[PDB]
Amino acid sequence: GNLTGKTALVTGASRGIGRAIAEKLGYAGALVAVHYATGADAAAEVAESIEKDGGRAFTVKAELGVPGDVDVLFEGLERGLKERTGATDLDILVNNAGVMAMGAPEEVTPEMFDRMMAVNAKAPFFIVQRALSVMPDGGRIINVSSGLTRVASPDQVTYGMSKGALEQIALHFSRHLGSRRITVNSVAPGSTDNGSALFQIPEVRETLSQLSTFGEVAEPAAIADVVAFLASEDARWITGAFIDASGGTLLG
Amino acid sequence: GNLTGKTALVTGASRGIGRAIAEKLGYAGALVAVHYATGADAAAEVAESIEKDGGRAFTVKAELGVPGDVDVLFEGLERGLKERTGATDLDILVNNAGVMAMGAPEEVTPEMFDRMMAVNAKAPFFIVQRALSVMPDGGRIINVSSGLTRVASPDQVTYGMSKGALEQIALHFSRHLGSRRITVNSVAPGSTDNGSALFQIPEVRETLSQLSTFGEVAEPAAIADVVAFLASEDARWITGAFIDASGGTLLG
Amino acid sequence: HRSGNLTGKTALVTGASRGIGRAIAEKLGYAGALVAVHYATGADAAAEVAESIEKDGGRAFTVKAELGVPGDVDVLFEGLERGLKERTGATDLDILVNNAGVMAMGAPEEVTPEMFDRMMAVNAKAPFFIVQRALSVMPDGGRIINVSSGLTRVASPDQVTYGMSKGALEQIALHFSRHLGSRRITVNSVAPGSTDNGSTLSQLSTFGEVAEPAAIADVVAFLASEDARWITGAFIDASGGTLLG
Amino acid sequence: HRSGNLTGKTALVTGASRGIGRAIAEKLGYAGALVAVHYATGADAAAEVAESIEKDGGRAFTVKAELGVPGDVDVLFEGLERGLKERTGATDLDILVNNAGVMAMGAPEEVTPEMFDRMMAVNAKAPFFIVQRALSVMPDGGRIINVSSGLTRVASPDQVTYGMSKGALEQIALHFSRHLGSRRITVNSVAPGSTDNGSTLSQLSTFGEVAEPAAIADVVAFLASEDARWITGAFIDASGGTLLG
Ligand SMILES: NC(=O)c1ccc[n+]([C@@H]2O[C@H](COP(=O)([O-])OP(=O)(O)OC[C@H]3O[C@@H](n4cnc5c(N)ncnc54)[C@H](OP(=O)(O)O)[C@@H]3O)[C@@H](O)[C@H]2O)c1
Ligand SMILES: NC(=O)c1ccc[n+]([C@@H]2O[C@H](COP(=O)([O-])OP(=O)(O)OC[C@H]3O[C@@H](n4cnc5c(N)ncnc54)[C@H](OP(=O)(O)O)[C@@H]3O)[C@@H](O)[C@H]2O)c1
Ligand SMILES: NC(=O)c1ccc[n+]([C@@H]2O[C@H](COP(=O)([O-])OP(=O)(O)OC[C@H]3O[C@@H](n4cnc5c(N)ncnc54)[C@H](OP(=O)(O)O)[C@@H]3O)[C@@H](O)[C@H]2O)c1
Ligand SMILES: NC(=O)c1ccc[n+]([C@@H]2O[C@H](COP(=O)([O-])OP(=O)(O)OC[C@H]3O[C@@H](n4cnc5c(N)ncnc54)[C@H](OP(=O)(O)O)[C@@H]3O)[C@@H](O)[C@H]2O)c1
Ligand SMILES: C[C@]1(O)CC(=O)c2c(cc(O)c3c2C(=O)c2cccc(O)c2C3=O)C1
Ligand SMILES: C[C@]1(O)CC(=O)c2c(cc(O)c3c2C(=O)c2cccc(O)c2C3=O)C1
Ligand SMILES: C[C@]1(O)CC(=O)c2c(cc(O)c3c2C(=O)c2cccc(O)c2C3=O)C1
Ligand SMILES: C[C@]1(O)CC(=O)c2c(cc(O)c3c2C(=O)c2cccc(O)c2C3=O)C1
Repeated sequence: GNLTGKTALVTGASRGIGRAIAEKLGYAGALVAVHYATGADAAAEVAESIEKDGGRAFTVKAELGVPGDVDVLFEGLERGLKERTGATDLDILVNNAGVMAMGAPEEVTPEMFDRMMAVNAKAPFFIVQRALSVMPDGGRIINVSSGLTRVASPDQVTYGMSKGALEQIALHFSRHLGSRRITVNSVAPGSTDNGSALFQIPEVRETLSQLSTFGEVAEPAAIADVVAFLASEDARWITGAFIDASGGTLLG
Repeated sequence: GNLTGKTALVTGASRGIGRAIAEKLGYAGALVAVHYATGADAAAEVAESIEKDGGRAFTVKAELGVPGDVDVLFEGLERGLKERTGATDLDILVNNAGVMAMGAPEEVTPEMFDRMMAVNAKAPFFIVQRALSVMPDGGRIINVSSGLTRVASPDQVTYGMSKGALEQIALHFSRHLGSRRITVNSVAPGSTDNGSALFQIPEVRETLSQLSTFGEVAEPAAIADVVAFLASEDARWITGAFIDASGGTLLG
Repeated sequence: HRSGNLTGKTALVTGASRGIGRAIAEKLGYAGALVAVHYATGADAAAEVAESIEKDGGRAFTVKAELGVPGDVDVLFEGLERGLKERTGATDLDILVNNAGVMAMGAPEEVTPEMFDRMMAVNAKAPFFIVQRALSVMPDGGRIINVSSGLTRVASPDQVTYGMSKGALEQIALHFSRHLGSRRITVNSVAPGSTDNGSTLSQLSTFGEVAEPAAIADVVAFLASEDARWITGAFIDASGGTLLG
Repeated sequence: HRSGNLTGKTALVTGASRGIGRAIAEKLGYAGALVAVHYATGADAAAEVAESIEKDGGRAFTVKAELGVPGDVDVLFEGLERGLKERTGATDLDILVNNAGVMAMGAPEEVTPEMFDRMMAVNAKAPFFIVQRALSVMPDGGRIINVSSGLTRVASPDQVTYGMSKGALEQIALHFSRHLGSRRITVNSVAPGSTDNGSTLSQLSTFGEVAEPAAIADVVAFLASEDARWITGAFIDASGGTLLG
């Protein structure tokens, strides 16, 4: 219970890595806002499983990448935190929600690009901007990046660009927020089983396993344990940092 | 005349670093498309000075960051290259055009963000995408980044994000384009006198000089000489690389 | 006997008599590891640490070895393998923390070949051979952590040899992580910024303080735990935002 | 006498008898620099390079020095400072290229303390002291370039000591660039990928070839020219897209 008394927002917490992060933070004693876009039943399962194991949670619906998305998010977040704790204080922020798309660089449209950049970099920036008014000293901001910012992959170039824009938040905000003692950091998972049918195809799973020096794709729990650490007092002297959680995928 | 027979596009070539790059490429014997948005007289001065010194140039008007911008750009580029050389071949691409904005991270609007990302990352990506159909083997793509991708500066965070998205192009496209022997690279200038009134204020110029290990802001020619090198056969074994041209500003 | 997440594991922390190494030792011991507290000549300090760990219910002992002299690794592992047998009946080493090291300022014009050999001998060479030797006694799931320095990222003319040595050290995490990947040994570098070991520099951290050794120990303890199982070959910045340009 | 952009400058290229160093020498000489072609024991190769440069209208001579043994730097600068006086009447050294180095594969379990000392002695130590000594005879606007390796970026277990040495070398560009900034000496690292020096590896470059020594020389010649005046402290990737993950 090292996060006892703390509050946390995890975006994209209805499934995958975000679900795992939400479960781990919850288990550590934080009140967790489990955020989602359209996965309402899934978000409620994640919220229940935190409570089931002795913690505290609720869900917040906000479709990111459209106008007024952050407003919707923080209206639901701050209301939920008020009614439950008596304040709007947000101690921990995990920008996890993300979209992925594969395709030849030749076939990328401007619509695809805007969507990618809107969800993966723009929303996170404005979520941080909005979080600054309600985040107490000693707060934590963690952005879930991708190892593809260090590994060339033409089929994922626009995704890559969007994550490279995301990583800049940690660098520039950690300087802004130093005297508030708010740490801002990027976690880069490698290929991670997010429970979607793609990781069931044995040939595809073989290929992705090869990329880690461990010979496996990651379980979401493995990323979640790194995020839990960054959220704790134990990671207080880490800020503006790129954390390689790819299982040795970035070895060249 | 080591670029004799080559063709080149420099975006944002009406002034500043782009003007300098255009002048240096021209001098080396390349036909240069001097690109601009609204600086028509300035672009024509740059085109004349290349001709004046014995080279070949024309200007192309394209306002970037709006729909159909790339179409406008490449309709003018390819027509100009056809009428002058008999082909639409583009040997060299310099994504230079850029917008800069300073302000507290708290005061950034979504409009400001879209503009920043649209001009500084999106346009460059689609310019590259469009350039691939007309670029011969042995071609060159050079993106002008910024040292602020390695130096925290809260007042320039959105600018930073946009350049971090830009740097990803070199990483992912250099893998895509390896077998065509097209090199893709990022140049990061530090603070550079772009001939704008800001570098006239002696207190501001003092501050910016301090940041280089040389104790000076850069002349645009100094960046241009690096770009000329990357454009040549001499830089043929450099691809997917981040070139620090900041005059020792990135030393920590 | 106080139980925690490292209950069952053995650990070697080089240079655990004072400073960062002491904090790492205290921290790993507190998490349940049996901790070999290594030292060159601070036996009194080392015993005080070993005693500190055993008082709070952990388990520890001290090992004497001067590093960067011929025979250094032999003497070190003689004492360690002995202590571990005594206490466990096995030579198994689950956790290796290469923390011991030397620091020296001075104009780069005045650096001598002797000064150079000293720096490399302690800061890079001994760490390599300590790792080489540990492989024979390290079980799968083990942990190797090399305490580097943020000075490999920040230019400091008066500390060029020291930087050189730490840059050589950082390469151990890169190349070994590939080597040990199938044996599940994670190999990482942790880079502290300015830290009050006890002996202007505060202006370097974004926080405007020098670190306390506990702030650094907390990162090392993390890397040593199962929670850090998917981090290997990494450079972990623990400088408190000193590498921000 | 064939004139170019380095007309007026003197240069030292360590290990210029064969391989990358030969290409650098030929290239700097062709650009007008008076080139000291250094070697350990390949005097025939070195003369052939020196002759090659003088035939094409440049200027050169050879210098004998075994590196990584006591006295190495003295012997080196004895020969250089002599050659330069003879030809110019001054000891001025405008350009220093630390290219000489040793390579060795082998299981990391079989690396010996002797093998380690050899690697560091040649690849990092001598380069440091060659730089230290050159400062006394290098005019403002000078150039220092250290030939590193992309192996500092790509994990290779069988080349851990070599990587270590090059990582130590890379630190020279970081710390000296700050030191020399006001004297306008640029200090850079250039990192080749797999290069055919003449003695599967092709699959590493995005181009699917091993480099020719000329491809690397072309980057070094650039760094040595005024065109590279605003690049210092940099790591220059010349691996032909080998560091792409
Ligand atoms: N999976 C990997 O291999 C991998 C590797 C490296 C990094 N990452 C990063 O890790 C993060 C999580 O990805 P994942 O694979 O674990 O999950 P995956 O199933 O996509 O799940 C994505 C989550 O983000 C939410 N989301 C998507 N678009 C949204 C939007 N426009 N507005 C609000 N929420 C939105 C989804 O909510 P709903 O359920 O409501 O649709 C869902 O909870 C992403 O940032 C991804 O880039 C993933
Ligand atoms: N200056 C520095 O200190 C510095 C440092 C590091 C990196 N950089 C980068 O270097 C590049 C050049 O900047 P600078 O300071 O030299 O020039 P600065 O005067 O802004 O000039 C910018 C150029 O980009 C063009 N441009 C701007 N917006 C455009 C748009 N929306 N569509 C088409 N063209 C547009 C401008 O054309 P018009 O004349 O038609 O308006 C102008 O030629 C930028 O990418 C900048 O980020 C600059
Ligand atoms: N201090 C900083 O600001 C800072 C910042 C970044 C990184 N670091 C690194 O953090 C590590 C610990 O730093 P520290 O400041 O805590 O150092 P410290 O206070 O000087 O203590 C160094 C430890 O190393 C041992 N040691 C020194 N030379 C040795 C040798 N030749 N053979 C065996 N042991 C030797 C000492 O043992 P004895 O008690 O017997 O002498 C002592 O336990 C070092 O590697 C240092 O490079 C320090
Ligand atoms: N080859 C690659 O694929 C590759 C890739 C990346 C980086 N590099 C680096 O590129 C540089 C040159 O590589 P290369 O492949 O061209 O090497 P090379 O073919 O083996 O030649 C090495 C040069 O170093 C000299 N040398 C060796 N040991 C010496 C010593 N102890 N003292 C003085 N000189 C010594 C040799 O002189 P003698 O003729 O008298 O023996 C020779 O001129 C090296 O630093 C290497 O690490 C090479
Ligand atoms: C889950 C997925 O559909 C599969 C995938 O292709 C991927 C995706 C997102 C990612 O961030 C990565 C990867 C990835 O492999 C992959 C492989 C190797 C290293 C990586 O960092 C990654 C990724 O970061 C989208
Ligand atoms: C020309 C300007 O109005 C002035 C400026 O603030 C700046 C601008 C753009 C930049 O890319 C940089 C810098 C910069 O200082 C500066 C200072 C120190 C290191 C840098 O890389 C930079 C920049 O890259 C906008
Ligand atoms: C304790 C000390 O005498 C002080 C010091 O100079 C230092 C020392 C060791 C270090 O590892 C660092 C630094 C350091 O400043 C310093 C300043 C700014 C960033 C750093 O990473 C460091 C260091 O890593 C030796
Ligand atoms: C000539 C050689 O015996 C071959 C070799 O193993 C190598 C050698 C020196 C090097 O610097 C490299 C490499 C290298 O592959 C290699 C493979 C992939 C990336 C690299 O940067 C490298 C190297 O830098 C020694």
